Amino acid sequence: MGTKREAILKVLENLTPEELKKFKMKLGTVPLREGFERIPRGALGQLDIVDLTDKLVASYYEDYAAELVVAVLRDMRMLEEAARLQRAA
Repeated sequence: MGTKREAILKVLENLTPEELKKFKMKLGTVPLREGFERIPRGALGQLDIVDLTDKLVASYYEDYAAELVVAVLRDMRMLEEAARLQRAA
């Protein structure tokens, strides 16, 4: 079913190889809440947009992930796109 996991991947898949790479790293830039931390090192250049999404969604949950994912795209000068993510509800 995964609607956010679907909306998420539908967008992460549009991230060009350069954005995909940055996406992984730029995830370890946005500050995280207390019990939350950065994305494990070996989890960056190992997980594909699928597992990278699962790891993101699984680690941050579909709800906060989307929030985390959104702000990242926004950082990559993708304000309008991330907006489409916010509609994934």
